[PDB]
Amino acid sequence: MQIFVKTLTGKTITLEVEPSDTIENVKAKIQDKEGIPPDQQRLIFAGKQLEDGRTLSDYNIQKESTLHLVLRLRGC
Amino acid sequence: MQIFVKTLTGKTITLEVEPSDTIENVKAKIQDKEGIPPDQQRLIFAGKQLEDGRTLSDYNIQKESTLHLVLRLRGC
Amino acid sequence: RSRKESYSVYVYKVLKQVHPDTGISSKAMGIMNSFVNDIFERIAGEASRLAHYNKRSTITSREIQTAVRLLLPGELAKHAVSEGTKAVTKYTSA
Amino acid sequence: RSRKESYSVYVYKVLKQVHPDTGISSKAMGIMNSFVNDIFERIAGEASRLAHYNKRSTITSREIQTAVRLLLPGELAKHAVSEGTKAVTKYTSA
Amino acid sequence: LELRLKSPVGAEPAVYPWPLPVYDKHHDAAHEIIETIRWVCEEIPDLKLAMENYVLIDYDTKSFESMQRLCDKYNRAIDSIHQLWKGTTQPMKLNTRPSTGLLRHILQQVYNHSVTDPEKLNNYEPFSPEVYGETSFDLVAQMIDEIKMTDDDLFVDLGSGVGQVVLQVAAATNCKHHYGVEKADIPAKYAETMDREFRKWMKWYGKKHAEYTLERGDFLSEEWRERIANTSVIFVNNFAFGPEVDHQLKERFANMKEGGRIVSSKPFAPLNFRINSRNLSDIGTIMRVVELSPLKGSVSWTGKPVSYYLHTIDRTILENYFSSLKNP
Amino acid sequence: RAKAKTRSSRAGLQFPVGRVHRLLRKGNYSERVGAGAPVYLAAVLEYLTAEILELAGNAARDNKKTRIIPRHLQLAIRNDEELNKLLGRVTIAQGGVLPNIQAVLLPKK
Amino acid sequence: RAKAKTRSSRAGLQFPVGRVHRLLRKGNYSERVGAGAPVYLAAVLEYLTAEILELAGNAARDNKKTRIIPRHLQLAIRNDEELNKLLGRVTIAQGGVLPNIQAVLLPKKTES
Amino acid sequence: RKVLRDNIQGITKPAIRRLARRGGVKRISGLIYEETRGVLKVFLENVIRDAVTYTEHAKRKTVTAMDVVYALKRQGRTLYGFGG
Amino acid sequence: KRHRKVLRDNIQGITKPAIRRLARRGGVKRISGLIYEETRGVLKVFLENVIRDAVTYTEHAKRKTVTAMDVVYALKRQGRTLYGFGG
Amino acid sequence: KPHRYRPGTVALREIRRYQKSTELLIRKLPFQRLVREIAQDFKTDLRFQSSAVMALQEACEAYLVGLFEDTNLCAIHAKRVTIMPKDIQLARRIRGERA
Amino acid sequence: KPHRYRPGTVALREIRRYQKSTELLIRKLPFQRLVREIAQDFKTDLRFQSSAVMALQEACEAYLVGLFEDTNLCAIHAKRVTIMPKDIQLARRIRGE
DNA sequence: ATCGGATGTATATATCTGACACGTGCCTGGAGACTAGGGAGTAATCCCCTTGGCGGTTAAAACGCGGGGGACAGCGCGTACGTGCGTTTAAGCGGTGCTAGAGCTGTCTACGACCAATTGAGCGGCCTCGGCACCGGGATTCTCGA
DNA sequence: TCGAGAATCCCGGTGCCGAGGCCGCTCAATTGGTCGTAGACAGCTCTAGCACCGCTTAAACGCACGTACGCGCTGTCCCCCGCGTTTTAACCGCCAAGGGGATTACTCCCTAGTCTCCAGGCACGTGTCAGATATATACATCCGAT
Repeated sequence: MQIFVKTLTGKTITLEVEPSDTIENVKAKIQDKEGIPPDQQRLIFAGKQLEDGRTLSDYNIQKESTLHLVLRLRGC
Repeated sequence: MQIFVKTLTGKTITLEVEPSDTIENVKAKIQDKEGIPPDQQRLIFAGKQLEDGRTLSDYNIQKESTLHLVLRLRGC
Repeated sequence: RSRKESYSVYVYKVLKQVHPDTGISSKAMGIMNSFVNDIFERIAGEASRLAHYNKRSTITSREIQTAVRLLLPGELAKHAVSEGTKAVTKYTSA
Repeated sequence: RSRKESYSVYVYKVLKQVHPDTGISSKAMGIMNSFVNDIFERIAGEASRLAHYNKRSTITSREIQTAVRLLLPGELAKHAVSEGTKAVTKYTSA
Repeated sequence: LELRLKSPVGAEPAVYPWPLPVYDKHHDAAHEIIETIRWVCEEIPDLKLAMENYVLIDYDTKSFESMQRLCDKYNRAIDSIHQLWKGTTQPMKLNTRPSTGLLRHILQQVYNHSVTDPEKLNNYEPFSPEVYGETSFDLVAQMIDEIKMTDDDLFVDLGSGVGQVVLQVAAATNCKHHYGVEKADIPAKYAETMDREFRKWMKWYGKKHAEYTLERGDFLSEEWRERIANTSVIFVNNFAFGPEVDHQLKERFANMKEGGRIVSSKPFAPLNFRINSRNLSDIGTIMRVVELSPLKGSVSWTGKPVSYYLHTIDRTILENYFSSLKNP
Repeated sequence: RAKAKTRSSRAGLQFPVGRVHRLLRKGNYSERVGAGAPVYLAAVLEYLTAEILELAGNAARDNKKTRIIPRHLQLAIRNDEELNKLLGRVTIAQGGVLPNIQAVLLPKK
Repeated sequence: RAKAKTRSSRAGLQFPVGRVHRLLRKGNYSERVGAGAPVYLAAVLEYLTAEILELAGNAARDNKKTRIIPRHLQLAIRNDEELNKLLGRVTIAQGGVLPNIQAVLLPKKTES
Repeated sequence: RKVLRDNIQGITKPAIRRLARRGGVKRISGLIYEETRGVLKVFLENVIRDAVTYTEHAKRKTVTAMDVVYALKRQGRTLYGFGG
Repeated sequence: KRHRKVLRDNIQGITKPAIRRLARRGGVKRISGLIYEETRGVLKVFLENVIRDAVTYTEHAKRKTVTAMDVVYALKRQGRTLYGFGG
Repeated sequence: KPHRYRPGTVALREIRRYQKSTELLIRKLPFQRLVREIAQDFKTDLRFQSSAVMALQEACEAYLVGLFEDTNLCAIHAKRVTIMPKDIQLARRIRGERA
Repeated sequence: KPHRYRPGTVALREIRRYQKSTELLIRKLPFQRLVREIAQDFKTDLRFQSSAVMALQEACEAYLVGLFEDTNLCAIHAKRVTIMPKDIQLARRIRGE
């Protein structure tokens, strides 16, 4: 199915997803397709701060829907 | 009754005793009559090293008998 | 993750009780982060070599008072002992 | 009585293994009595502030070797490490 | 043979007993006599014309034969001024204020004739509220010229010693009263003995002193604490009273009111304590610092002058800064 | 198990009395640490860090910056000659020196 | 379990290796102390004290006495730059100084 | 290996001149520009040799930031403001 | 109490030949005239930072004698170690 | 005709101008090269985490300023103004580091 | 006709005479009175076990003698010989007191 | 450069007496043997940090140069400081009483170490934003030429 | 001794990006327990500090000259500051690659904490020798005079 990834500067990228795979896998594909670090990104949709071990369907975001992208400083 | 107190330098002093009193009391009288310290003196009779809490009759030394006097360094 | 801890939150609370308007840049907090952990080295490090000269085994609330009047000079002495003794008198009645 | 102990018996045994004829006045033994208890303060006092910077809890037979090459300068360094390492190699085969 | 110092006004002349009691090599009953004639000739100019006759110059204090001729003309010249004031010449007023150099002429002949051992009044140990150092005369002459005390002020010294700080401050200007206390016996036995002579000696010059009350009153008692609150100018001697004394002394200073002065040795604050919350022990939330004059004749233990610190107590500095954080 | 109470609040202080009490048992400064001790140690750090910052910002107020840069510390610590003798070997990073010209180096008319 | 092999004998040294191992635990230098360490520490006190005593004993045979007076221990520290930095902040009691005059204060022979 | 040699010309002739102005001097004579490099090379022999010896003991192979403060302290020149 | 201890003339102990005897050990040659009123000011300072801790150490054990074992423990934390007295 | 100043007044600007700023005055990258070659004759590979090589630059100005502050007092004491090679060695020795 | 040494070469025997000896230079009893009148300022009564006064004397030499070996160097520095009041005030200052 | 006359300094013999160097019976801290625990070592992975690389820019560095002033070398000049000596004044040895105070020895209540339950202050991590960095005016404020 | 030529603070704009403010947490941290080892302390002992006397002399105190030695100054030259023009590297982003950082279990080998057996270091006393003392020779050194 389809996903929208909204950036906070006003841009979206449309991507090929499976809801059965984890969101860590699609954020790895976000790394391979844009270069955003896995530690640095965080994706939210309607007050729902995602976790990497969970999948897309586990937080009930459907087809042709958008995840909002915001960044945090990585640290160690 | 009578007691003899032999010194190791060859002198004896004859004293008025009770066998019922402790030997700590008669060694206190030895302090008052000669000046020998209570910690420093030790009195032996035929291989019997005396103890202060015991009396004269408890170690079976009779009338007109002699206790041998020898000295040890006091310390602390 | 493993966390790590400093003194930087508490020193900022002190600053409101002197100038309640100003601020401190994050570069300068590292001085005060490295300033308390030098005096606290000296003071408690001085009581430890003081428990031997009386041959005890308990650093109590008195050998801090002896070491304070040694390390700090005479001018800041006569206010420092007051600022602790006033505090402990609150702590006993508690 | 309570006894008290020093180092004065052992330092005299050292003197036979250098000049087997001489002697030391009793006034000068107090220097060597107060000389070993100043170095031994510094050396073991240096390993204790070295166990924290690697955050361990056991002063072993290696942090003495680190502190010796710090306190003593370079000339007496390169003989001191030999004189201990030769000794420990005797102590393992024992 | 007794020596008599007559009074110039005609009230309670001096009766020194015989023989002369010797205390030390610098202040006796004879060394105060050479400074006695010099001060009655300053106030009354006619007496210097009569003292030059039948009086030799080479006299000293170790010779009574050179002393009897000094008191022979002195006993003669006082009867010549009593027959002169009853005629057409007006006498001296009994209400004037002397200079600061004649004020030391009081505390020589009041002090030395009252105590037989001044070094026994030097009984002091540190870390105790009883150390009375070398607070001389000229430390006290400055404390009147800085601020002028009127008749609603007060002057209490919990710890006056002999009270010589009170015998001068109650001799330059006035208050409601003046006071000075000391608890233990011999540091107050030579304080009430001062009260047997300053009530006599100030009237010998003809000058009026301000009112005081030296006694043996308790310095840590409850009732005198609100008298410090009733006192404007505080003089407590915190030279070396101690850290265990200064805060309970600051438990006395708390109940006071505005405009009051604290004359004290130590700086109660480092000269810039503003309204912000750093006061739980000191009293300097309601005062600022004012230095007194540094000393030049009295030496300390180290070799530095002993300066005192006036503090004009102001709760005006309280109320004018609660609302500075709210505007606008 | 009544209502909780922190040990710093009974002191009326700001520095952590609890954290310091964890430090003296982990420095091997002795075998046992008394109960009344780390109250007293936490008081003297309150006073001795109040003397810096009250003397810091006053020197910052004269230079018209509402923050405190490390330039504003070095010009404050070496002012009181009492505080100078305690930190006589510390060189502050980015510190600089005090304004200072010797007497001969002034020009002479 | 025969008899009495002390650790100095099992090493080949002179300073008491058992005594040092007590004087670490009762000084609070750490929590757990090593076992091989005070063998090593007893060598460094040996090699140092063998270095000092040899030096003064050399000078003591030239001042023609045969004891070692604390004046002589002063003369065998300030005259060896291996050691003077190690004890540069020490004031030996009854010490004395080194024979030392500066240059210009020597009497100039202007026309001798 | 890049054989380093003749690197003491980093501390150059104006750089000593600018450092002297902080100390408040007015006229520098011509011979100081040799002598300062003699002093400055001596001072860095001591610090780095203590700094290496700590990070030799920890058996890691990078000189940390704390391995200068923890060697400057024992010389008697502590240095605040580096995570101390 | 009654023993008088106002012995304030006590700076004369470090007297004019004694200081002249002192600086010869350092090896100077000609001593100027104004040093005597300055070196006496030096010595009274350095004693005033040694006793003022030596009392503080011997006050701590609650006894009334600065013992000879406590002068050494005050000179150490200033940087002048002193051997030769069992320290 | 372009007006030269009198000598000794360019400097008295720079004493008024360097004593007010807090910047470090030695070049950064040539100072890194001096540190590595003295580090070269131990351990043969020293990585030098970049905060530390900056941190070591603070301890030269902690030492060269403190030397030039006091060697100036050595020169002014003898009525001269120019510092000299016989002004460092006197000021280094009394400090007690030349043994 | 009386034997008068030229000035300068009398002291140069004393430098040979005092740098060999380890006698305590200052008199014992005048120094022993001085210690009590400094304890007088901030303690009530002290007793001073007598080996401490033999110990405190030792640190009134190694502070004085170590000064005079250093204050001589600055006097040579200005092409002079006699040490001065403004030499101590320099030589104390670089030491950092 | 040659001396004679005057200090002092080492070399010298001879002698005493306080302090070392061996001797000894001795209580206790060494050592041996032992098990029961947890620290440190050995292995192995993952992502920040250093390293070498490369154009461009330009502030900074050498480099010749052309004057003045400061190091400095010489010298007269009057003074403070050393030599030496003739009265003086406590320091130094030693003897004698007093005793407050140091060092133990037990008998001892008050205490902090210790363990394991139930929370809140610290802690990250975002963050909107406003002191603090910048250029072009703008004064005073300066100095070397007469 | 005044009129131009600079560095200079002051005023305003105008950008950015570091602090102050916000939460939702994993956890030290209190609370509430008590067990055992200290330090508190009352006797009590007595060794060492204080004070005081007198006696003896070797160290401290002012004349009395004198000469070296600090100190101004003067004159000479000469080595370093002040600016110019040329000219080499520091510098900033941007570039990409690898070694060694920290963490993560996982054993397993160690060092406390024990018991008993005793030789080591003490505290003893103890007749003797290097070493201080002291009277004498000696050469080593200064210095008036030549």
